[PDB]
Amino acid sequence: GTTVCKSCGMIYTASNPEDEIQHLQHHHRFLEGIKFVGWKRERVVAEFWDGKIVLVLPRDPSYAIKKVEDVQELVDLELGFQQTVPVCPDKTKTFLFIDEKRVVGCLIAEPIKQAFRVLWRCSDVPEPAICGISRIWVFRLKRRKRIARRLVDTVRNCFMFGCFLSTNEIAFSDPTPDGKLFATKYCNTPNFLVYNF
Ligand SMILES: CC(C)(COP(=O)(O)OP(=O)(O)OC[C@H]1O[C@@H](n2cnc3c(N)ncnc32)[C@H](O)[C@@H]1OP(=O)(O)O)[C@@H](O)C(=O)NCCC(=O)NCCS
Ligand SMILES: [Zn+2]
Repeated sequence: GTTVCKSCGMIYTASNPEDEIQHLQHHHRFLEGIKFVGWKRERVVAEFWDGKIVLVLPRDPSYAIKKVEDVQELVDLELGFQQTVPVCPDKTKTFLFIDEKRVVGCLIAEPIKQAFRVLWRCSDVPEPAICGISRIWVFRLKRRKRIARRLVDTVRNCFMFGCFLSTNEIAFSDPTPDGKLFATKYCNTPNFLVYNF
């Protein structure tokens, strides 16, 4: 693909009439999915020079829940498979990284009671853990800009508000190769915690 759309990330050949119409339609579906405009209430939990993180809590309004689900449909398409869903959808906390009225990062966190050290295989010895990182995604063109690091930072101070969770209290659900490279660095160990492995 000779052309990269800076706004939806699609890679395609602008010279091709098939491609330009298909990009037009992909571009529309994508920007609708990540657009972040007109929430009556935003629970802003962290502010940065290049964006902010908004927290969506259980029993928040329909429009917030729907926005999370729209983003998750795009992540499902990008991954190409159904990642293990949260056990109880009404206990999850969702963190959205917003930049220029767009969702460019999403972290879904769920309560867990145990996790397992990874060696890929993992140990059969359960370790007590508090917070399961059930989903983590950053828009492709915004990667390697610390968005995922800041989302996990924010989970560590918001998931159990009033305490700062250690990297021994968070675990990563069923990590992808990208997730494994991220978690190894974030946790400063190749033997971080996982669940749904
Ligand atoms: C995994 C993911 C969320 C990381 O998001 P990100 O915002 O780019 O990550 P960060 O910028 O916070 O990365 C922090 C460190 O993690 C490491 N890291 C992150 N992503 C990496 C990658 N694709 N390859 C190697 N190292 C990587 C780097 O050490 C990075 O530090 P550096 O940029 O200073 O070198 C992102 O790659 C993604 O969304 N991938 C597609 C969806 C996916 O697979 N999610 C994981 C499911 S477990
Ligand atoms: Zn586009």
